[PDB]
Amino acid sequence: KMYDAYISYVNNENDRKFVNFILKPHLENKYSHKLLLNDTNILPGAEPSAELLMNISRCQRLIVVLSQSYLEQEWCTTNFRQGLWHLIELSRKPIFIIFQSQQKQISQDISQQLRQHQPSITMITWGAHSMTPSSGFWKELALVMPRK
Repeated sequence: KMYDAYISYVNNENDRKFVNFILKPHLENKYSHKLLLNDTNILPGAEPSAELLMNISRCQRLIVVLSQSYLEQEWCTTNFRQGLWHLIELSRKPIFIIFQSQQKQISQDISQQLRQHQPSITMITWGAHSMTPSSGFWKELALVMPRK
């Protein structure tokens, strides 16, 4: 049992529907990946949860749907850098989906930590132009997932 990615998101109706109606079926039906996913907190107290540790140990990638709603979780607001260090240590290059429409809403701290850690992470931006099958979003995400 080896999955291609664990997808971490938050219990937001927009985020839930984007994951379940767009991201997950595209990965599963086109690129035919095996995915685990959950809207649990992966870093209670900015330390890996037991569930994260299990899932990392059985998944080849970590995808985080890093919306403004996601970034309202406790570890994001008080120690995003430590959380990011844990994800880098556990998943080598964690993948962060970020929404271009929210880039102004993202705190300066978060944005600076993301840029700071660019060599250790993969940041893929989802914009208005990204849904179309030919978009750069789907190209980069196929490129960073396990090849089939």
